[PDB]
Amino acid sequence: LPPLPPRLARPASVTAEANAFPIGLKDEPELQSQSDYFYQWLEDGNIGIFGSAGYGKSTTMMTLLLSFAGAYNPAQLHYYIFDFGNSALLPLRQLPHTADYFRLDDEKKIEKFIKFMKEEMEQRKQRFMEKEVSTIKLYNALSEEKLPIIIVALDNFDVVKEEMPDFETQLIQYARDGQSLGIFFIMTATRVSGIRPPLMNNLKTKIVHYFIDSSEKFSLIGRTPYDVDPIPGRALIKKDNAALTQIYLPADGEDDIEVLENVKREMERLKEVYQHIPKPKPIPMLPPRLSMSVFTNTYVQHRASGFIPVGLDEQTVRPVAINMRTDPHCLIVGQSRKGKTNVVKVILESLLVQEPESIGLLDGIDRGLAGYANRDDITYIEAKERLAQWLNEADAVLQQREREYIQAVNWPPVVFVVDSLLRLQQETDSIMQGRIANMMKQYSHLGFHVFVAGNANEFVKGFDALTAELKQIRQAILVTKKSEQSLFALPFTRNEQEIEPGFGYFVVGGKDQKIQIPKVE
Ligand SMILES: Nc1ncnc2c1ncn2[C@@H]1O[C@H](COP(=O)(O)OP(=O)(O)OP(=O)(O)O)[C@@H](O)[C@H]1O
Ligand SMILES: Nc1ncnc2c1ncn2[C@@H]1O[C@H](COP(=O)(O)OP(=O)(O)OP(=O)(O)O)[C@@H](O)[C@H]1O
Ligand SMILES: [Mg+2]
Repeated sequence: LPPLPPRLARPASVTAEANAFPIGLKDEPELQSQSDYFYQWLEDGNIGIFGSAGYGKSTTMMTLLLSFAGAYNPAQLHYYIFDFGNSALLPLRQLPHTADYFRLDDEKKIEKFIKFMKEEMEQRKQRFMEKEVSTIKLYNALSEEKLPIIIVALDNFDVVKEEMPDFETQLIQYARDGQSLGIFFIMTATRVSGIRPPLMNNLKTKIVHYFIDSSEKFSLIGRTPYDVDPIPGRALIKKDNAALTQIYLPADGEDDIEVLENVKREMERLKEVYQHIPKPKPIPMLPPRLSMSVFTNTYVQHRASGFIPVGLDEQTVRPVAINMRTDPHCLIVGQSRKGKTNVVKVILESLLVQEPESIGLLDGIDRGLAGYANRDDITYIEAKERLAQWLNEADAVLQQREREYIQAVNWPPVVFVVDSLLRLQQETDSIMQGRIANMMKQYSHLGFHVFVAGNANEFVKGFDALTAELKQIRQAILVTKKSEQSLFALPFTRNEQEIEPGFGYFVVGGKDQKIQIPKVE
């Protein structure tokens, strides 16, 4: 009955850790008056915002998230924003509470969010079982280290309804089994046609703005005595009953820009208040680019001997390393212009800092490792007689080590690096290829390591002893598809992506892992 104004600004956030938020001015016919509509924290559950274009769906979302942010710090509240419209939730990306920001085409990013949520819900259910509780409200009441509330904010659900099936199933899980774990879901939507019942029924609070066709309103909420006028912000908010309400604006302002300017100021203020509070981490993602300098410093946390860091795990964004103690040898398998020489550089850079006794470097055709020559540990090999000298010199040391081993108790690395296997078998005979193969099965435990790079066909072409010995090596770095090499039997599909310089596969023990290889320069 009482006339509702067209524009109202929300009250100032003046209650730390509030349990109720004024989101709009509602008509209360039972009193024939007006008062704030208070959304109950946790209890009122997930929020579904509906209405036609231009009637305040995204505006309501902004008022909610900014209100919650004023009461809780980024350690208590985490935002995951899915902006599947026209960047309506883009400003909120600067909120300290915003853990990550997702877009409609962020396919890799979204799939990793799903992985995180599945694990996070698992961990939370396991933390509850220890405290013998079933609610985060109970857990955070009996715990020293409290769990942060997670909110999945999704704008424009219309694109999920059709274009993204696998992602919708997860959203249904979040809405159905999320409240108890501390995970809540707020979403806007225009067309309510294909919103499944297990999602709609888990949207306890429904904020329904004006619809051009009254049919959609009847689908969301039941029959009502009152209807909403075509006024932006005007809505029927149903939880138990529908209350005619004018939703509050995100901030003060006589027009849109003035409001948006004040919103930006408020977010700067929250940034000042919560400055001493740690902000949530984003979903573990691989960097756009990766240099050896960056990889060595900010990623390699542990620099232990006998371990060779070769790249970043795609899934965990953590460095995978070669265990020289359990896998003394390694193959660099790849294709034309894929990253073979660069991987060799990574191994060499990982060496030279572990105090090797000697490093025999047999460069390839292009001479792309001539810069590593003349170093105080590297024996750059060009000629055939020079190679024979290094092998026989390595033979002497490894033989004495065998005599030092028999004498005393149960080694600094003696390393033989081959940038090109094709070039090796082009400047040597099948007899010397047997000598190298012999040293591998005789001195492997005495600190002798080999690293041979080359294209996939180079490892399967030969019938010689060296080829036979190399195809028994279980550890490898693949700068090629798993479906384009005959050395290792690895699971794959036709839909596996193509490899490009900067990526590859870390292979050991019959298992593999997509890795990001740093660029050495
Ligand atoms: N609670 C409100 N009070 C006053 N005006 C509002 C309110 N909500 C929205 N408006 C007005 O409506 C305009 C657009 O609203 P909004 O973009 O939030 O609707 P929408 O449904 O999210 O739009 P679309 O979905 O078509 O992108 C704003 O410029 C604003 O002036
Ligand atoms: N890890 C990497 N990240 C980014 N770019 C790379 C990486 N590795 C190689 N490249 C680029 O690939 C190009 C070819 O170098 P690369 O050593 O990878 O080829 P290759 O494996 O030696 O091929 P071939 O042995 O057939 O000559 C170089 O210009 C280099 O810039
Ligand atoms: Mg090369």
